[PDB]
Amino acid sequence: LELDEQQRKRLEAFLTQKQKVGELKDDDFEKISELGAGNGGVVFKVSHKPSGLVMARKLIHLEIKPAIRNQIIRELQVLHECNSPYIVGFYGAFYSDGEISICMEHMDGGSLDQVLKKAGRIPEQILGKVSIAVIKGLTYLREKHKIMHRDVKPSNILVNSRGEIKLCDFGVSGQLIDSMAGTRSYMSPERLQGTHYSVQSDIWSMGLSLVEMAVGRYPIPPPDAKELELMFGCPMAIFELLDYIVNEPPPKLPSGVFSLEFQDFVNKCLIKNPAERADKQLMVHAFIKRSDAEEVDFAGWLCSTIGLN
Ligand SMILES: O=c1[nH]ccc2cc(O[C@H]3CCNC3)c(Cl)cc12
Repeated sequence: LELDEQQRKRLEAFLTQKQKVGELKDDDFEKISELGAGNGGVVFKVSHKPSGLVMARKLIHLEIKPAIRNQIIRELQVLHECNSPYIVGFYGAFYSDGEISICMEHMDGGSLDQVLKKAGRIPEQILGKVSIAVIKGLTYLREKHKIMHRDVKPSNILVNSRGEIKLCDFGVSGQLIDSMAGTRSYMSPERLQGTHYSVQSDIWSMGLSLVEMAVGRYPIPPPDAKELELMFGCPMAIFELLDYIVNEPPPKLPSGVFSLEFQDFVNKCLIKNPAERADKQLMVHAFIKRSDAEEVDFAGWLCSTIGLN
């Protein structure tokens, strides 16, 4: 988890800005626009009027007694300790007139589910950079805070015009989840069977997210030989889909379109047995080592694709 000079400096400049804000209050915010929704909430792009800082404000509507909300706010304080170039910045949390507010760093490229809608499909070299950021974010959360994400999916991966890729919406408050109490289509087979689940279930979710972004479609059930012929040249109810994840072979990338290293990488993420599934091993996988040495202009690709500007 060692940082380069540029990463260390950006992290230092975020904390210095954060120290100037102080106590977050409802009336100190002006709504600019809506960014997205949401695991039981809506996210707005806001102006924090006293400090002049543009933030992303997540609003969760919850009607509960003062007892429960005071514990939720104290449980969200753990987010002030998460400082990584792969984890979205956190400003603070508060409660006001029936709703919890989570204030965080604004990512101007939005989430990868929105980038995927625009782009159609994301190239392999760009997915290499996304894979590194997700592995490094998951490593940080586990090593420094003994927590796992539990909800890896394209909508929980944020991107910006500086070429940064960061994870958001990892559950840290037990009381907040209980009071509420999202899709289960990215959950590993062992999680859907209520069995033994570790950080291995997040690796499955990553592999699944990568296949979806590479092909430009949620990958279950697999596309037919004619669907792939349309795409590259070369309905299912949620309960049926969850049964398919548990009982059928895992999805895979089509061949002769992606490199064998990218194919091998997603196959190792998507092995149904959590013990056979790769863990440290992903960081030294051929696809990851090749992608780390590649000089990919992610910010450039992103700005051109979504029209950022
Ligand atoms: O700029 C952001 N910073 C922090 C958080 C955040 C969350 C966002 O969308 C939620 C709603 C859908 N999935 C994640 C979106 Cl679209 C943007 C941000």
